[PDB]
Amino acid sequence: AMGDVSYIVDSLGLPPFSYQMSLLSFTEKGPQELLQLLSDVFSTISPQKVDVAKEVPDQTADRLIGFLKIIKYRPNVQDPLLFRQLVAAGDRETLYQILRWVVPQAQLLEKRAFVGYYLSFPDM
Ligand SMILES: [Ta]
Ligand SMILES: [Ta]
Ligand SMILES: [Ta]
Ligand SMILES: [Ta]
Repeated sequence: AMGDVSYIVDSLGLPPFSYQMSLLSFTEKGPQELLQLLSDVFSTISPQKVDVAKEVPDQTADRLIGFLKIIKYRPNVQDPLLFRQLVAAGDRETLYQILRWVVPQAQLLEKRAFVGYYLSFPDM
Protein backbone atom coordinates (compact mmCIF):
# COMPACT_ATOMS: atom_id res chain seq x y z
CA ALA A 1 0.00 0.00 0.00
CA MET A 2 0.86 3.74 -0.22
CA GLY A 3 1.96 4.70 3.31
CA ASP A 4 4.45 1.86 2.86
CA VAL A 5 5.77 3.20 -0.43
CA SER A 6 6.41 6.68 1.02
CA TYR A 7 7.98 5.12 4.11
CA ILE A 8 10.40 2.96 2.05
CA VAL A 9 11.13 5.86 -0.26
CA ASP A 10 11.78 8.35 2.57
CA SER A 11 14.09 5.81 4.23
CA LEU A 12 16.11 5.32 1.02
CA GLY A 13 16.70 9.08 1.07
CA LEU A 14 18.49 8.74 4.42
CA PRO A 15 21.80 7.06 5.30
CA PRO A 16 23.15 4.49 4.53
CA PHE A 17 21.51 4.98 1.10
CA SER A 18 21.09 8.76 0.67
CA TYR A 19 19.41 8.15 -2.67
CA GLN A 20 16.48 10.14 -4.09
CA MET A 21 13.84 7.88 -5.56
CA SER A 22 10.56 9.35 -6.80
CA LEU A 23 7.34 7.85 -5.47
CA LEU A 24 6.56 6.82 -9.04
CA SER A 25 9.97 5.31 -9.96
CA PHE A 26 9.52 3.06 -6.94
CA THR A 27 5.97 1.97 -7.83
CA GLU A 28 7.02 1.38 -11.45
CA LYS A 29 9.37 -1.46 -10.45
CA GLY A 30 8.31 -4.99 -11.39
CA PRO A 31 9.23 -8.21 -9.54
CA GLN A 32 12.79 -8.39 -10.80
CA GLU A 33 13.51 -4.73 -10.08
CA LEU A 34 12.20 -5.32 -6.52
CA LEU A 35 14.35 -8.42 -5.85
CA GLN A 36 17.34 -6.45 -7.14
CA LEU A 37 16.41 -3.60 -4.78
CA LEU A 38 16.22 -5.96 -1.79
CA SER A 39 19.51 -7.46 -2.88
CA ASP A 40 21.09 -3.99 -3.03
CA VAL A 41 19.62 -3.00 0.34
CA PHE A 42 21.29 -6.08 1.87
CA SER A 43 24.57 -5.32 0.07
CA THR A 44 24.52 -1.75 1.41
CA ILE A 45 24.03 -3.08 4.98
CA SER A 46 26.67 -5.89 5.27
CA PRO A 47 30.13 -4.83 3.94
CA GLN A 48 28.35 -8.66 -2.06
CA LYS A 49 26.93 -6.66 -4.97
CA VAL A 50 24.79 -9.10 -6.96
CA ASP A 51 23.03 -8.84 -10.28
CA VAL A 52 19.86 -10.85 -9.83
CA ALA A 53 19.76 -11.47 -13.62
CA LYS A 54 22.84 -13.66 -13.19
CA GLU A 55 20.75 -15.70 -10.76
CA VAL A 56 17.62 -17.77 -11.18
CA PRO A 57 14.83 -16.27 -9.03
CA ASP A 58 14.78 -19.35 -6.75
CA GLN A 59 18.40 -18.96 -5.58
CA THR A 60 17.88 -15.21 -5.37
CA ALA A 61 15.00 -16.07 -3.05
CA ASP A 62 17.05 -18.53 -1.04
CA ARG A 63 19.92 -16.03 -0.79
CA LEU A 64 17.68 -13.18 0.46
CA ILE A 65 15.62 -15.47 2.69
CA GLY A 66 18.93 -16.53 4.25
CA PHE A 67 19.79 -12.90 5.05
CA LEU A 68 16.33 -12.26 6.52
CA LYS A 69 16.43 -15.23 8.88
CA ILE A 70 19.67 -13.97 10.35
CA ILE A 71 17.99 -10.67 11.23
CA LYS A 72 14.80 -12.38 12.44
CA TYR A 73 12.20 -11.39 9.85
CA ARG A 74 8.74 -12.71 10.70
CA PRO A 75 6.93 -12.99 7.34
CA ASN A 76 3.20 -12.30 7.21
CA VAL A 77 2.75 -15.57 5.33
CA GLN A 78 3.38 -18.27 7.93
CA ASP A 79 4.13 -20.94 5.35
CA PRO A 80 7.93 -20.96 4.71
CA LEU A 81 7.46 -22.41 1.22
CA LEU A 82 4.65 -20.00 0.31
CA PHE A 83 7.03 -17.24 1.34
CA ARG A 84 9.91 -18.80 -0.61
CA GLN A 85 7.73 -18.87 -3.77
CA LEU A 86 6.29 -15.40 -3.19
CA VAL A 87 9.82 -14.00 -2.79
CA ALA A 88 10.94 -15.91 -5.91
CA ALA A 89 8.15 -14.49 -8.09
CA GLY A 90 8.94 -11.10 -6.58
CA ASP A 91 5.35 -10.73 -5.42
CA ARG A 92 4.67 -7.01 -4.93
CA GLU A 93 2.87 -7.10 -1.54
CA THR A 94 5.46 -9.50 -0.08
CA LEU A 95 8.34 -7.35 -1.29
CA TYR A 96 6.79 -4.11 -0.03
CA GLN A 97 6.40 -5.88 3.30
CA ILE A 98 10.06 -6.88 3.52
CA LEU A 99 11.32 -3.50 2.31
CA ARG A 100 9.04 -1.67 4.74
CA TRP A 101 10.35 -3.81 7.60
CA VAL A 102 14.00 -3.89 6.46
CA VAL A 103 14.70 -0.46 4.94
CA PRO A 104 13.90 1.53 8.06
CA GLN A 105 16.58 0.26 10.50
CA ALA A 106 19.22 -0.13 7.75
CA GLN A 107 21.24 2.42 9.69
CA LEU A 108 21.00 0.25 12.79
CA LEU A 109 21.64 -2.95 10.76
CA GLU A 110 24.68 -1.53 8.97
CA LYS A 111 26.22 -0.42 12.28
CA ARG A 112 25.87 -3.90 13.75
CA ALA A 113 27.21 -5.64 10.64
CA PHE A 114 30.18 -3.19 10.41
CA VAL A 115 31.10 -4.11 13.96
CA GLY A 116 34.44 -5.85 14.42
CA TYR A 117 34.98 -5.84 10.64
CA TYR A 118 37.95 -3.45 10.51
CA LEU A 119 41.18 -3.93 12.43
CA SER A 120 41.15 -0.24 13.38
CA PHE A 121 37.68 -0.58 14.98
CA PRO A 122 37.62 -3.69 17.22
CA ASP A 123 34.54 -4.94 18.95
CA MET A 124 36.46 -4.23 22.16
TA1 LIG B 1 27.29 4.27 5.77
TA1 LIG C 1 31.77 -0.32 3.39
TA1 LIG D 1 29.38 0.92 3.55
TA1 LIG E 1 29.71 -4.47 21.15
